[PDB]
Amino acid sequence: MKQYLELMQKVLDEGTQKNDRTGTGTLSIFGHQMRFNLQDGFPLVTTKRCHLRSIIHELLWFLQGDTNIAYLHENNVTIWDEWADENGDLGPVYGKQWRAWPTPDGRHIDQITTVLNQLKNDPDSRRIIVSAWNVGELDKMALAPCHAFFQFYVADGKLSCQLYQRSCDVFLGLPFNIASYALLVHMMAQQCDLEVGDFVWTGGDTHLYSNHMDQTHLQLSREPRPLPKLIIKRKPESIFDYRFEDFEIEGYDPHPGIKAPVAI
Amino acid sequence: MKQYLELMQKVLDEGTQKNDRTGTGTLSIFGHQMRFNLQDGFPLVTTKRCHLRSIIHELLWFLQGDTNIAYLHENNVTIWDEWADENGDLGPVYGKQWRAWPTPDGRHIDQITTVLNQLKNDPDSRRIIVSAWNVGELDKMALAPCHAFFQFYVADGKLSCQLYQRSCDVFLGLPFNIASYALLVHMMAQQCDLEVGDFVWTGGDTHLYSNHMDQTHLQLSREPRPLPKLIIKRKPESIFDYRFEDFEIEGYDPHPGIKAPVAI
Ligand SMILES: CC(C)[C@H](NC(=O)c1ccc(CCc2c[nH]c3nc(N)[nH]c(=O)c23)cc1)C(=O)O
Ligand SMILES: CC(C)[C@H](NC(=O)c1ccc(CCc2c[nH]c3nc(N)[nH]c(=O)c23)cc1)C(=O)O
Ligand SMILES: *c1cc(=O)[nH]c(=O)n1[C@H]1C[C@H](O)[C@@H](COP(=O)(O)O)O1
Ligand SMILES: O=c1ccn([C@H]2C[C@H](O)[C@@H](COP(=O)(O)O)O2)c(=O)[nH]1
Repeated sequence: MKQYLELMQKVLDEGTQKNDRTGTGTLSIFGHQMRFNLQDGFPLVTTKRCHLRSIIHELLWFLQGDTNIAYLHENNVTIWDEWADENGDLGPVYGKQWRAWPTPDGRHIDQITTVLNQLKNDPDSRRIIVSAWNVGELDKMALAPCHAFFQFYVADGKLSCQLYQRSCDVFLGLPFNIASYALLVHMMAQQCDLEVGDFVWTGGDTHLYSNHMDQTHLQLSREPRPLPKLIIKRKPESIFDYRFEDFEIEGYDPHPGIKAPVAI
Repeated sequence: MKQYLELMQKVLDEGTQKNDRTGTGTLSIFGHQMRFNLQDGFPLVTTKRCHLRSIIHELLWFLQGDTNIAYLHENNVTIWDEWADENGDLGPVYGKQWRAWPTPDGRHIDQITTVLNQLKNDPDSRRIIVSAWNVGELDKMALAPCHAFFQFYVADGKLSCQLYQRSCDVFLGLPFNIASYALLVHMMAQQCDLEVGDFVWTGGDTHLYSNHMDQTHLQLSREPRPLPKLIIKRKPESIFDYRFEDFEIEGYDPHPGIKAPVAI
């Protein structure tokens, strides 16, 4: 997409070299904002075929409050394998914090239920937020949340959402993360009878790994194509009732996919 | 300052009338980002006179982990009077979360020292984060955190910081908020023998209250002046050791102040 490629180039022109926790190395910039009007189309990268089946199951996995890759495997999604333990657990990551944030006194907060109820009863609220950054449980996570904090907003009947991503692998993770939240917004909007607004992406340490330069240059040579459109074929009775079969992407004509090693 | 004024005119150019919690009504935009190169000078608003004294005391107060206004009163700062209960308490707000975020297994995390140790021992970490958004204690707070989440970043010997402010009163709070974090960045940098980099402000619900319109355009008709300089006269043994007197702002020649009612 225009802004994606735009950021991709910015990291190359401006990035500083950094030794990261993975002894790989990166080119990064700190602080960046991107804006996607969902009305213009679903923001699934077209300059490289992205596979939505993985994106959808992960999100659904999040919403169920699941942190074990078992489910992902049942649907043959392999993206979190390199992080799970011998039992397939990742710890209290995303899912756990979204659906059952543990209070100091032993009980749990269902942030999603809270958000749905806010959008329906108090959309003008400026506190419609979900946070995966649970300071007291970080040490228990296999990896600290990257898309860590997000807020919803309603205006003129449209639902917008801004995500704060503290760490971003521009080549591998970003195309994935963007489509994920765009999807969620579409689901929230349907469940709250609202139109989709903007998806604002804000990043902290935004980087490009050294061993991704070739595929990054290859990707920068391609012309972005018109964005697909998302169709939700069934309207579930709750935001926790969606299933893979309910989503159809239309008009998605991407450039060939690009293979690249992940930093572990 | 240029960035600040440009933000104001932006809310005015594309803000949407919104009703709000206080019943005052706002002109609101969602999603924004601006940068301040601290080396250019201290980002204290010059188009109106600001109370440096109050800003400093509030920050010192936060760093002490305090949440009762008595301290602010000892030093003639009344900016938190409206939300304090009969005993002067605001609940586990900013200070308490910064210095003692309670975990579900009985521990407390001092996020400030944590961050200090990270900048000294692992500055290239992408997890140097302080969060005030403790979803489990939100309901015990007088007011939910506005400047809710911030990240630090080190590049080429310079310390930068990005703040995510989920709700922003552009006329009244923003000037204070920007100066307050730029101050924090200087302190941290002094304690880590680093140079100051950029302060990146990112906003969620960024608004102008309906009853701030006149004063807003009045300010908008003024020319920014040169930015003041921040001078720290002492390097305390710890970041929790600073005193009001250690700070001296030089060259601050602002326009006349402008009074405006705070929505409670
Ligand atoms: C062929 C595909 C499997 C391949 N995609 C990926 O490798 C991948 C892996 C994990 C994630 C989830 C987010 C994530 C978790 N941990 C991570 N670690 C890194 N370095 N980057 C990430 O994005 C993530 C998204 C994408 C592709 O070619 O598109
Ligand atoms: C002369 C000054 C006293 C005046 N400033 C303020 O009144 C003010 C009050 C509280 C805060 C802290 C954040 C805050 C707490 N509660 C809030 N409530 C609202 N509506 N907005 C805010 O910014 C805050 C910052 C600024 C000025 O002219 O600058
Ligand atoms: C909160 C505190 C601060 O440091 N700066 C501010 O700008 N804000 C403002 C935002 C909003 O106008 C009010 C908080 O109310 P709400 O929780 O957003 O309903 O204080
Ligand atoms: O869904 C994800 C998960 C991780 N990251 C990337 C950010 C970093 O490249 C790496 C995480 O490493 P740390 O930031 O924790 O060091 O994974 C993403 O962009 N998206």
